[PDB]
Amino acid sequence: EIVLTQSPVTLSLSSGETGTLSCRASQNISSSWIAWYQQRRGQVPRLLISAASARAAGIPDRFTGRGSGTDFTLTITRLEPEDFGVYSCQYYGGSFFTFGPGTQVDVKRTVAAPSVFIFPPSDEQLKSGTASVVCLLNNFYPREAKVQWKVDNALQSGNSQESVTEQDSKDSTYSLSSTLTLSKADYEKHKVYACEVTHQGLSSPVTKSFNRG
Amino acid sequence: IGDIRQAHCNVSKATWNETLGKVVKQLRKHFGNNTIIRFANSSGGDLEV
Amino acid sequence: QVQLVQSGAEVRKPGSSVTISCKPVGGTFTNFAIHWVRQAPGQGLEWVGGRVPVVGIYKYGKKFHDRLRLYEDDPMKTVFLELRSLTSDDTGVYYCTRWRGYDTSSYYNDASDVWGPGTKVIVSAASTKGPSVFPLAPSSKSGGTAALGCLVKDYFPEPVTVSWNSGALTSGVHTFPAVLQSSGLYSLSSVVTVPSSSLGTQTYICNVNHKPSNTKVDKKVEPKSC
Ligand SMILES: *[C@@H]1O[C@H](CO)[C@@H](O[C@@H]2O[C@H](CO)[C@@H](O[C@@H]3O[C@H](CO[C@H]4O[C@H](CO)[C@@H](O)[C@H](O)[C@@H]4O)[C@@H](O)[C@H](O)[C@@H]3O)[C@H](O)[C@H]2NC(C)=O)[C@H](O)[C@H]1NC(C)=O
Ligand SMILES: *[C@@H]1O[C@H](CO)[C@@H](O[C@@H]2O[C@H](CO)[C@@H](O)[C@H](O)[C@H]2NC(C)=O)[C@H](O)[C@H]1NC(C)=O
Ligand SMILES: *[C@@H]1O[C@H](CO)[C@@H](O)[C@H](O)[C@H]1NC(C)=O
Repeated sequence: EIVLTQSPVTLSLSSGETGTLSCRASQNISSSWIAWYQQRRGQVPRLLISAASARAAGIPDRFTGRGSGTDFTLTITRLEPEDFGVYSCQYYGGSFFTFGPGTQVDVKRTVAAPSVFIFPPSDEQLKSGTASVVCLLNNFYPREAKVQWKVDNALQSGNSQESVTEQDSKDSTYSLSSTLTLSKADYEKHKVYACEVTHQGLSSPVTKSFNRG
Repeated sequence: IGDIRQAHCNVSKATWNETLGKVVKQLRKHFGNNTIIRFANSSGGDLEV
Repeated sequence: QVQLVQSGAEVRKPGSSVTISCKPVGGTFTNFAIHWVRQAPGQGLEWVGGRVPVVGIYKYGKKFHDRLRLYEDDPMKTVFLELRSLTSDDTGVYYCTRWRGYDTSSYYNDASDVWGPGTKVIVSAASTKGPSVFPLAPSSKSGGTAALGCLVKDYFPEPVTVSWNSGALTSGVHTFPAVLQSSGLYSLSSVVTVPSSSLGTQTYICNVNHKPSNTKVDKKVEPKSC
């Protein structure tokens, strides 16, 4: 198989700032089977650069493509607020096409710690047999926040889904909503529920806890 | 069934060039040495002609 | 300039089969290959299969053997994807992809600049069910500003709209995208932050409108403080 990897997961850039996204291939591939795509706000993907160097139709001068053999780079000298979103690299050489995992770009901003909150389940929902504890992280700029659920200081996994809003237009901040979903009986097997937030601008992993009662 | 396009006929340009350059020298034997001859497409009339 | 037009969204029961159409508009048919790229809700892009329409040079993904079938219909000039043995994993958005550029040969190894609008396939064994709004009340469990919200659970189509005080409260409202539970029903939660001085003063009610089931719920958020 031929699989692609993208390095700068989240690359922050302001106006006029220059960035460089990377796309490493597993094997050695020809320099005529790599394309770069732009995907802004879950819309239709737009072909930015074909053949890792051939700029497509109407694509502006700000997008330059390079690369050879194993690594392929996409350099953005300057950027408007128009070209923000997820960039993907595609290998279209062999009989099996494979995409990159995607790379989101952010409006570069000063660091901001998240305001953390925790919400116990309602008794009206406990009458239905389900339990939903909510952990909230509000208004933090540096992406990649780590949320860990602790049930009697025991880490959980599997039953903790999460959703994140897009980068806000005014203050360029993010917000995460982690939902820990358990059943009626599994809710009563413990009493101390919490969520710990590991974060860059947060100088210490903050834990927000509560008890069953 | 499928796409459509007009019927056609291909002739290799090098072979046709050589054939014309070989026929012109035999024609010069009848119509003069070191002279020019031309040939355009058909004049007009029947489709079979 | 070429184009691709797909079908509408569909909901299929788990274990059944689904059929999606893709018709090109204004371009060659049998030359370049038609690929299918799917996106599960919240994950990266995944290649389903590829197939030249009439020539038959095709190949599916390793994950889609004994379940995928790509065919076409030239009288209508439309390709078709068929997916059998549907699970909750196959739920997502499928894209019909194609490259554009006397050539009677066939290409299969080329990228995709022409993308279809997408087709939303939902695998869920349920019917049009109304929501069940539950409160998320504020309490001491901060520093001037608290938060409160509503939780929508167990519904379907999911075009639900949530307003606060009938469009009066707008700033500070964060309505999160809907998630598909393992049971096959949608659920989300919408919260808002207020100053703690107006907890017992200003009345706060949600307004959840689910259009297909014709449900309008106005639930009040009342603190208890444990
Ligand atoms: C009769 O003569 C016709 C003209 O000489 C023949 O038509 C030609 O058919 C061949 C295939 O049999 C085509 O060859 C291919 O061309 C494509 C397209 O080339 C374009 O795009 C690529 C991609 O960037 C580019 O690199 C090329 O330079 C072209 O700009 C290539 O992708 C293929 O690899 C392959 O070379 C000819 O293009 C096509 N000619 C024309 C003018 O369309 C016809 O096949 C002949 N018939 C018989 C029975 O002999
Ligand atoms: C007419 O068709 C014949 C056979 O399809 C062509 O001959 C081939 O020419 C190519 C290119 O020179 C060679 O690679 C093949 O090996 C040839 N095959 C045979 C069987 O001879 C011929 O070139 C065509 N002529 C024109 C003018 O298109
Ligand atoms: C010959 O070529 C001319 C253009 O040079 C064209 O107008 C005409 O239709 C062609 N055929 C005949 C039979 O003249």
